[PDB]
Amino acid sequence: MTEYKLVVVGAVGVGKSALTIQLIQNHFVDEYDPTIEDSYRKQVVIDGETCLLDILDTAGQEEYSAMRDQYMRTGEGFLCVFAINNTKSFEDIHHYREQIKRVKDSEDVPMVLVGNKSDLPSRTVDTKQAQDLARSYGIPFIETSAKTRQGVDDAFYTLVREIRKHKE
Ligand SMILES: CN(C)C(=O)c1cc2cccc(F)c2o1
Repeated sequence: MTEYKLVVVGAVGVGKSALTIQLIQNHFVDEYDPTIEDSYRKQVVIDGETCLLDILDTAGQEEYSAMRDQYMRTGEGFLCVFAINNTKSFEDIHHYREQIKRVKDSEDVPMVLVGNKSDLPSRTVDTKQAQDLARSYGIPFIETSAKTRQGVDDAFYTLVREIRKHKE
């Protein structure tokens, strides 16, 4: 039962903890609440491998400046959660990558690209754009709706896979 450090990254309004609450107790909150530091643990069987998920929710606001390259190193897998509602959240992911790369001390890294708010008719960015960008970094793109839990399960298992494939 291995514990993988899973940390989510994104902006305010995307719903990073939405995926976690949907997995822990399986509940979706309507009233968006800005989270600062929350830890979620649950025993899940990954492809037959019973593991313990040690997920940590990070702040979506750029408050921490000279304090990010501290706990960001302990993070194993990062969840690039963006929203198709606003392209701003899409470009925000880029900054996180640049930061993560310096913290990982390597060019390559096992990560996944997930597009939230896929169930909303407010599509500012298209699938091809996300797929195109994902192909450059060699990361898989999965559509994820936190409103009805669409693609969340798939994305979760795919992420853990990338981590295990990276080592084994
Ligand atoms: C109960 N949890 C989540 C921890 O003690 C932990 C710490 C931590 C730091 C960076 C990234 C992570 F995923 C992390 O998990």
